[PDB]
Amino acid sequence: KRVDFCGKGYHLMSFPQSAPHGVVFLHVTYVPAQEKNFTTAPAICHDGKAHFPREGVFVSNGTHWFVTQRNFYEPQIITTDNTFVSGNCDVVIGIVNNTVYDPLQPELD
Amino acid sequence: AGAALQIPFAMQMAYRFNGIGVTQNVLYENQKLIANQFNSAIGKIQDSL
Ligand SMILES: *[C@@H]1O[C@H](CO)[C@@H](O[C@@H]2O[C@H](CO)[C@@H](O)[C@H](O)[C@H]2NC(C)=O)[C@H](O)[C@H]1NC(C)=O
Ligand SMILES: *[C@@H]1O[C@H](CO)[C@@H](O[C@@H]2O[C@H](CO)[C@@H](O)[C@H](O)[C@H]2NC(C)=O)[C@H](O)[C@H]1NC(C)=O
Ligand SMILES: *[C@@H]1O[C@H](CO)[C@@H](O[C@@H]2O[C@H](CO)[C@@H](O)[C@H](O)[C@H]2NC(C)=O)[C@H](O)[C@H]1NC(C)=O
Ligand SMILES: *[C@@H]1O[C@H](CO)[C@@H](O[C@@H]2O[C@H](CO)[C@@H](O)[C@H](O)[C@H]2NC(C)=O)[C@H](O)[C@H]1NC(C)=O
Ligand SMILES: *[C@@H]1O[C@H](CO)[C@@H](O)[C@H](O)[C@H]1NC(C)=O
Repeated sequence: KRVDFCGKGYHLMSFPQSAPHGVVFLHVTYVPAQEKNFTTAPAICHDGKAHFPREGVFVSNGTHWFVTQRNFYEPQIITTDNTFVSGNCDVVIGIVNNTVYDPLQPELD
Repeated sequence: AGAALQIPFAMQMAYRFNGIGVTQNVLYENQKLIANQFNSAIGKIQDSL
């Protein structure tokens, strides 16, 4: 996890080869590509409660809000298993209104 | 690690709080105090210099 100790990018793995009086390291790394821009927010307010992502960031495609993982764009809908709650929505700078979906009660019809 | 991708600075500070074991609500609920403390700490360096 040391930055730039094993090449440029996120180190995946490395292979050694012998040279005359030396060694050659072939570093395999992961390099992110083809980014898009989005709107973002730190928390989400629902029922007077602030919701934070467990892992990921809240992003908006223009009209809807999703959670994604931070390094590869893979959007999902914001549920109570995606997030955790802390406090009320009066203290966070930049909080946004949206609905956080519960699975249990629409299972219970 | 590649191309520069923008992110707002308080959200970068929250990632970094996660990287030491503190949840990020602890940053967002203290943002103003944390920024005051950083500013006083930076203002103390030029005084010693
Ligand atoms: C943002 O993504 C959503 C996808 O959830 C698009 O909204 C539509 O949402 C309904 C119900 O959620 C789906 O049945 C549709 O298939 C979605 N797409 C369309 C084209 O109707 C929404 O269009 C996206 N917004 C932008 C600006 O890209
Ligand atoms: C990001 O910065 C913009 C300014 O560029 C902020 O927008 C202003 O919001 C205030 C309310 O606090 C309004 O009174 C101003 O009229 C807005 N200005 C513009 C140019 O839109 C925005 O609130 C900031 N975002 C956050 C999360 O603080
Ligand atoms: C997000 O939703 C909340 C919930 O209603 C909004 O809070 C209201 O804000 C208006 C204007 O600031 C007040 O007149 C109401 O009294 C508030 N309602 C409650 C129940 O407190 C909040 O304004 C919404 N945020 C945005 C940006 O529209
Ligand atoms: C955590 O520590 C900080 C000290 O940096 C406290 O904030 C200070 O509180 C004193 C009260 O004695 C104020 O006079 C200062 O102005 C505060 N500093 C800043 C930068 O706001 C804070 O109260 C402490 N929190 C708790 C829960 O004890
Ligand atoms: C994102 O938008 C900015 C302008 O706000 C633009 O300069 C940048 O090239 C865009 N990047 C992508 C991936 O769309």
